[PDB]
Amino acid sequence: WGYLWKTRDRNLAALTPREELRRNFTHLVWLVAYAWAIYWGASYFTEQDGYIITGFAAFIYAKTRLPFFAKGISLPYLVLVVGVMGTLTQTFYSFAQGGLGQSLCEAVDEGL
Amino acid sequence: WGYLWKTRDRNLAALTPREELRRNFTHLVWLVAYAWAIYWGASYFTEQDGYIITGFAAFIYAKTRLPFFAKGISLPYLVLVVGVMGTLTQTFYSFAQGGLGQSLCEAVDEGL
Amino acid sequence: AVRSHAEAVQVSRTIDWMALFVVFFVIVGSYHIHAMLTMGDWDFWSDWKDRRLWVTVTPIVLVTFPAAVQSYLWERYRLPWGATVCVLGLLLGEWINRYFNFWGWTYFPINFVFPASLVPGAIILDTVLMLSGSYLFTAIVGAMGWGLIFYPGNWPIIAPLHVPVEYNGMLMSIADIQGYNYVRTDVAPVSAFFSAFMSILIYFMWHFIGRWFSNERFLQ
Amino acid sequence: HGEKSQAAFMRMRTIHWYDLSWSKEKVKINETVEIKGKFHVFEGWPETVDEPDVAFLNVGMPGPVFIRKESYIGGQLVPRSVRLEIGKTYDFRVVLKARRPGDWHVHTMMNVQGGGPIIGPGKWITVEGSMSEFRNPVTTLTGQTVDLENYNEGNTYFWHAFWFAIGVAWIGYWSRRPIFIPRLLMVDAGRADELVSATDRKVAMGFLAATILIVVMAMSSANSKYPITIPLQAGTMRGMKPLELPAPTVSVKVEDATYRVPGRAMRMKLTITNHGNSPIRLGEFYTASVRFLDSDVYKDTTGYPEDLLAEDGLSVSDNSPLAPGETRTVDVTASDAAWEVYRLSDIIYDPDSRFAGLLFFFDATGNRQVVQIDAPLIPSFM
Amino acid sequence: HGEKSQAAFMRMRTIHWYDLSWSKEKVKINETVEIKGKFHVFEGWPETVDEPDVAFLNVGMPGPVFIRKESYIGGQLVPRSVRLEIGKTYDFRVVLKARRPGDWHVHTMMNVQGGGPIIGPGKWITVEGSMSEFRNPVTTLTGQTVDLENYNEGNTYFWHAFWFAIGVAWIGYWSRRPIFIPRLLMVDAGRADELVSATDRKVAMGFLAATILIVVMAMSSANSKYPITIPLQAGTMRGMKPLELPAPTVSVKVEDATYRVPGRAMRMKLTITNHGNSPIRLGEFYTASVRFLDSDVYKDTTGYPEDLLAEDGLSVSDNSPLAPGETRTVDVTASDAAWEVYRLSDIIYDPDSRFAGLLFFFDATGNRQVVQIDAPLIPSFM
Ligand SMILES: [Cu+]
Ligand SMILES: [Cu+]
Ligand SMILES: [Cu+]
Ligand SMILES: [Cu+]
Ligand SMILES: [Cu+]
Ligand SMILES: [Cu+]
Ligand SMILES: [Cu+]
Ligand SMILES: [Cu+]
Ligand SMILES: [Cu+]
Ligand SMILES: [Cu+]
Repeated sequence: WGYLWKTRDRNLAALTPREELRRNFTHLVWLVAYAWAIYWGASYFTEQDGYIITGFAAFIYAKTRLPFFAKGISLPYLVLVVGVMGTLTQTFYSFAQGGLGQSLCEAVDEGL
Repeated sequence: WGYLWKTRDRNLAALTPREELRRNFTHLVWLVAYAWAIYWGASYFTEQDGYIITGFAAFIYAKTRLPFFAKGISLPYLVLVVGVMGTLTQTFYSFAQGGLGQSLCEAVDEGL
Repeated sequence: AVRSHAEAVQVSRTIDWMALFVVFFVIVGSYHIHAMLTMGDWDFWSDWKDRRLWVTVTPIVLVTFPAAVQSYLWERYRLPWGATVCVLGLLLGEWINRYFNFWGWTYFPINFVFPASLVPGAIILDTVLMLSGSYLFTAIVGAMGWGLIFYPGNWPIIAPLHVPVEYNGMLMSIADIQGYNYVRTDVAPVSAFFSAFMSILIYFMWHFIGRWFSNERFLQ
Repeated sequence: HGEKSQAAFMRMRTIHWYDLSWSKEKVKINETVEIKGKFHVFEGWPETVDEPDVAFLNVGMPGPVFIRKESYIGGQLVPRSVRLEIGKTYDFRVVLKARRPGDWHVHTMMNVQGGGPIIGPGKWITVEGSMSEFRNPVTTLTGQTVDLENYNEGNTYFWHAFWFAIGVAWIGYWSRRPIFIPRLLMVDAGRADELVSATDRKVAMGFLAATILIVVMAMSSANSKYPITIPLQAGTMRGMKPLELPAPTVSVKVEDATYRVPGRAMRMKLTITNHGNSPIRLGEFYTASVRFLDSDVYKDTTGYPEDLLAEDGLSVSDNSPLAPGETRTVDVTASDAAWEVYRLSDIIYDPDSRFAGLLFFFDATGNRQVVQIDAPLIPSFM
Repeated sequence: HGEKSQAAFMRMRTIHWYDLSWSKEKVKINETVEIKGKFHVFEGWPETVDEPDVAFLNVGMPGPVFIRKESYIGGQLVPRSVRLEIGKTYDFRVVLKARRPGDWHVHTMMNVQGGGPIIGPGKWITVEGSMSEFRNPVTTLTGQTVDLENYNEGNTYFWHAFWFAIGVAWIGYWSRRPIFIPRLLMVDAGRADELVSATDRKVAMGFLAATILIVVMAMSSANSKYPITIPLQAGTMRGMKPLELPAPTVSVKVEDATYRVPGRAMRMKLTITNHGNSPIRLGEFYTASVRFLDSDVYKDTTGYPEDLLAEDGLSVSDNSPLAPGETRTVDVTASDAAWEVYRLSDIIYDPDSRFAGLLFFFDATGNRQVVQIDAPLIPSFM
């Protein structure tokens, strides 16, 4: 969290859409890892009895490296990390900023 | 419900106020029958142990034959039929569309 | 964000394989904790799969996470498999737990520690929500068909374990001798109708719970 | 395993397991071992354990490494819960059949509904063989011999794999199209009602048709293949027969009982009165699975667990024979490493520092009196 | 009515009603019928029925077609709940007075607080007359004879009709004006505060004055007309006297009990030991209101209900006299249509397939032993 937090992008107001899409993909890889750790920590080892790191690091990466999440603390994405559908809706809307949503909205007549 | 539902008035946007008042009176007779069936089904025969048809048909008749109810599904009038004060407030405001509410608001100085 | 135009559907399909991973393995591990904490044991042993308590409390307690994932996905993406992915995740996550922890280390036999069957009720919920696009018709018809098909859908597995045996002078079933040997530390339609009636209320509450969890809001 | 973390006063004051036997200590696969004995339900039952009105005679083992063939309280088979009475002695027998090879620590225990497990003494029993040779045959009232190790296993596998395949086909019919965000963009920006075709509604009503149809035809086929079914048989059996015992001709009063903190011994002052017709000597003190014996009076020949057997752990200050009518006040020390190993010294952390136990008196012939003693236990630091 | 839908194992294993008498089977209005008998509370009481610590001796009838004059458990009047003990036999007597003409099916039952009703055998009793002749006089401690059929009836009618008329006058003062939607339109479009006059507030404070005034003057008049009143008398009476019985000189052990599915008979293997001083024979098996009798040993002369009386329903394979000290293992069949009519064959749907009952042994003189038997009941299909 130290190596992630202090390395926030300062001029986040003027970012390239391609490098923002690279960071969106990196944040989605972070969320995939958090989902895998949610599965492993809960669905296996509570029933052998029968991700705080990964989630707060993903929250830091979305808050720092990514626009659309720098609008303040996200409420479903806070509940997800201190407690995911609202998280994925916000992540998808973060993906739909550069071109993918005025470019993908022209592929709906050629590629569904 | 088949004979009521498919017989919806198509041009409900241009109705005569007199025929709309006739349909308002018919819907109120439907609601009177639903009240009588609510009384008979509940206040007598649960205590002998000590209206779904009529209510959904009245909901269909209000949704189809009547303006002021074609604004979508009415929430108190849905709770009344799948569960009446909000229903009667909406029914009274349905009555107060043609003249009765700019004509009845001039009878308040002659007939209270 | 992308240069080409056929690249744009190449990119999003990739997202289609990483979000389907983020949905699934979060609604596995949270549905599994809910199912274990709220039931208790209650599904680990075949001699606990009776006609009164099991048939009541299993489809009532387990309609919660389908009711809240379905309201998200159908409103938001028109994706009608909100209940099916929840029951398939719960079934996979507990079949792994029965095969690798119950039979794998404790050596309980797998015909004794199998889990319940949940897929027909979720397909009922999903097909009723997709065909009739309202949640009230789903919360009545599909949520009573969720709780009315549980014991008819589990009876092809449960029925051979109910065969009567005269065991040492007493009358047992095969599931009773299974629970006795393997050492650990008109009731059915009425229970099915009570579970079907309560599943309506639990679906109605958890629909709005998953609506509140479907919010996209920001803070200070 | 599991008994050393229980409270020491709860172990001393719930169930006293004595007269225990094990028919074998080394056994093969598909061979039986019998555990007989008596257990006494203590009269001063603790208020933090619920009363044994719903109790189950269980076996402690690390999973089914033996299968329980039979259990008897009295001489009556007890496959359900029982109601035991406080103050009564019962006679139990458990027949086990060996399933997994290894060396296993087998306990006799009692599961009480609002008090958890009461674990008795455990013996290491060695199972030799291979688990592949284990058979569990049973014969049903419909005239069919099945093997419970593999019965209804392929049927369970079939009916779970079938419905998992149907659910995967339902998800995969909808996951061959772009799943996320042409559809998120299509719902809010207008056209949410062209994301579902008429062919999609045909496939959904096909799924809804041949899910209910498959369920009702499968239920009909199960009812036709298994016409005779009974419910699951449950219910607490009250009417257990207690072991009817003669009243003891020895009366013991505990003046004071102390123990050093720290140490491995407890001490007692006892006033013993022989109301019998023969001279007695004290030969054993049993407190919580641990047997402290006097070597001059009593030797163990039932093969008791050696970690729980103090074969010279009872030191009586005057253990001459006690004549009939004679009274004697005497100092009795119970000293063994099992005081510290089994954490009976952890009664210093208990909110009730009282002990209970059994004393065993032996005549010159060999007739045995079982006296039940109970007193406050006072620690000693200085 | 109502007993055939209860569980058969619950009927067999809660209360055993025997020695039952009915003083009349045809009675007139204002005439009494007495029902005496004994009931035994079974030792293996089911866990799904709550224990009879709060029980009420009731009569099953379709409404008050008789009135209960008296009830006695032991010889002590029991108008409240009682505490019965498990294992005890009690002696009851119920005195009823005929109220409605017809032909009524009268049961003796026990209402247990957490277990509902336990219904005994019912007799058809015919009441002849007219209900107009029924009198129910009682004499109060204030020196007044009232008739409880019509006492306080006009007073109740007056005080409900009065307040209904006052409420109708309150609604009808406001329903002589246009009720709905001059007022709905008047509230939201401004003038909501001219819908209520000052005369309306005068009438409302008149109603609020002479409602409280009428209530307190009516309470004062009731306190002056009835100066002596007591609370309602309630409370569970513990201290019922059990019937003290001699121990039976016959011991019966049930080896196995079976019944065919489907069929109308159950079977038993019994080891019978005569510890008496006279030769016994088995004459009756009572299981759940049904009496299976052996005609050579016992004939019924108390007028038992014929739908529940198998007068030749007991088939003992060797029913010669059993000498004192002699033991005999014997096969006993209990066969009647009442097995299928009263749905005792519906123990196949029960989660506890065990039966209980009473056997009756008769000496050459006629001395009767009542032995209580209890065993698992195993169905037979093949
Ligand atoms: Cu589970
Ligand atoms: Cu599990
Ligand atoms: Cu004891
Ligand atoms: Cu003695
Ligand atoms: Cu002696
Ligand atoms: Cu001994
Ligand atoms: Cu009895
Ligand atoms: Cu006798
Ligand atoms: Cu006799
Ligand atoms: Cu008799």
